[PDB]
Amino acid sequence: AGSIPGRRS
Amino acid sequence: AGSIPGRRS
Amino acid sequence: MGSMERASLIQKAKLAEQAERYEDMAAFMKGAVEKGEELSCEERNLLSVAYKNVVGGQRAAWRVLSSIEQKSNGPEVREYREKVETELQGVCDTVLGLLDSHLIKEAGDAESRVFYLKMKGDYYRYLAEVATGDDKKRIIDSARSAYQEAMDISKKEMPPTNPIRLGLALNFSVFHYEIANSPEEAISLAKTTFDEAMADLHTLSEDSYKDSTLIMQLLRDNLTLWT
Amino acid sequence: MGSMERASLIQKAKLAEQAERYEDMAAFMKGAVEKGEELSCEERNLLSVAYKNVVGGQRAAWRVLSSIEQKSNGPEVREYREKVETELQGVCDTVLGLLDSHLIKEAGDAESRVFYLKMKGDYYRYLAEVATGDDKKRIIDSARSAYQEAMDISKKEMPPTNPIRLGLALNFSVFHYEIANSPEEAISLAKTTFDEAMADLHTLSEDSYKDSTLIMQLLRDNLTLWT
Ligand SMILES: *Cc1ccc(S(=O)(=O)N2CCC[C@@H](OC)C2)cc1
Ligand SMILES: *Cc1ccc(S(=O)(=O)N2CCC[C@@H](OC)C2)cc1
Repeated sequence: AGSIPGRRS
Repeated sequence: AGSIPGRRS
Repeated sequence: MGSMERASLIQKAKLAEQAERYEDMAAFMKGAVEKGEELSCEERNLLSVAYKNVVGGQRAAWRVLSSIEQKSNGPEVREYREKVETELQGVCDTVLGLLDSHLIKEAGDAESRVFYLKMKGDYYRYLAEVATGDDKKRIIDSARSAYQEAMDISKKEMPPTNPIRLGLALNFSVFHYEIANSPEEAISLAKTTFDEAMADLHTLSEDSYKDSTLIMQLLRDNLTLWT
Repeated sequence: MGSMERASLIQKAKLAEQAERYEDMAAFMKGAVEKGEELSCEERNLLSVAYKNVVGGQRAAWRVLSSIEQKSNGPEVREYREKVETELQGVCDTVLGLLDSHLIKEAGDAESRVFYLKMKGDYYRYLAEVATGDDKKRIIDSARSAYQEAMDISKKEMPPTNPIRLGLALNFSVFHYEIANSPEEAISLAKTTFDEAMADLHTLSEDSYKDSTLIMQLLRDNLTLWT
């Protein structure tokens, strides 16, 4: 299950 | 130009 | 970072992102929060990107170590998993402390308050991933409470395609599936969120459509894995 | 890491590699070197892998920042490039200090002495990448001297297919091309090294053949880019 990757502005 | 990557044991 | 100007910390956080120096990026954005002013939308995203990358690397390392430890069941694997776990917990506590002192209480607009409450749910969720026993129970409830407050505001104040509303619902569905042992609640939330966004896409510009459909696809990807 | 057993530091360095925690891996291997015993072949490789990954990330960040700084030509980009540069220099100085106190002087077998002298050339080369002016000259000469001593031993004591001999020649050729402004010396060294290895492949087992041909391909890849 993926959460928001959220790692790139 | 590549040197030895050398980053994995 | 008390002696550096706020604007310089923001500037350096953007450079640190370009350089893939996420620990530096998080330290610059912590310094910027501690100046005491509220954060703009772009600044909130820099704070979140920095910490998500730092804690994401810690979580990936903790999972590798926990897997080795479980297979082995000397003290070294457990000791080193504990080291990484304590570091991860410290980063989560730092982020939660910024949110508590004083980002949430000063956030009045829905966009900012929902963003920070989603972060609060996420970092308690990361604490819950490594927690055991009764500590786990109270940490789980703290994640759930933060996500629920964010959901209640988002449903009253934002359209169903808003990217923060969508990403909140995605991450709360992951919380239900992976942490709370509630797969049916996870599937129901992801399906309802996806369907209500689909029905509002007609209102969007081309660029907003792209932003919303990208997150919808992540909801769909989870539903495919869970069903 | 003075209170941790040598064997535990080695064990934890291997776990840190699996977890992609290279800063931890380098700190464990520094602790292991500082126990004062000589390093086995496997331990030398753990030391080198750890530091090559740490300094490799620093170099990549320094290049991003130096590029932004050159394009811009406030103080922030230069200040942050300087920060990263100082950190990189400190890591290189730490590795060079381990080699000087006392890994090289205790290394009597060709395999260990060549390995450490190649490391010494590499870390002076990384210092040279960020150095300017006359500092650059003495740093360049220190890299050249270390690589040359390693080359002289390798040519007397190792076969032309030995992987350390090959990787030394590859990295010394990169030094000539990228640092010393000697592209013709770089091309000549890579060609001679490749040809003399080719002529010795017939002596190798299947597994040694694979090890040597992998490095030969890197020599070929550089020759293709340089010619
Ligand atoms: C938690 C979360 C939700 C959504 C995103 S995003 O869609 O990648 N994004 C960040 C920039 C601002 C907004 O863009 C319209 C939303 C990121 C994190
Ligand atoms: C500097 C350098 C040269 C060669 C290598 S390798 O071939 O990847 N390797 C490391 C394990 C021991 C040897 O394997 C036969 C050589 C690495 C670094």
